[PDB]
Amino acid sequence: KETAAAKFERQHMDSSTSAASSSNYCNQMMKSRNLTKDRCKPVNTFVHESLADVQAVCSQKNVACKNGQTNCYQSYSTMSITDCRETGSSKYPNCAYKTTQANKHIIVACEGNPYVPVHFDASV
Repeated sequence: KETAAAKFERQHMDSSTSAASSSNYCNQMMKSRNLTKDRCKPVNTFVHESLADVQAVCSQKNVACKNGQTNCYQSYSTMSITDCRETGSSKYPNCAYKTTQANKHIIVACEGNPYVPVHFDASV
């Protein structure tokens, strides 16, 4: 199995690099993280901050989740993130992505005991 928390780390945490290393980044990462195993996941965001920093967002600004739930939190500071988005040549099993770096606030849904990030909601 894999807990919601471990799953979030797998799909969204990349503390090794401070930014989107290169145009090749998303292609390597989406595959490496097993995000292109059952289909090409259309979009995915990686956060280049420490695990502790991202978990701390659960005690930050409480905001509404896109699905209407109220367990979402927005970071007070901007964080380094990389957006991975499908290219047109993208054809399963040959998934292709466009790597895009930016500094934005992240919004994550948190749950459990301890209270940790379980889902990436949005970035603003």
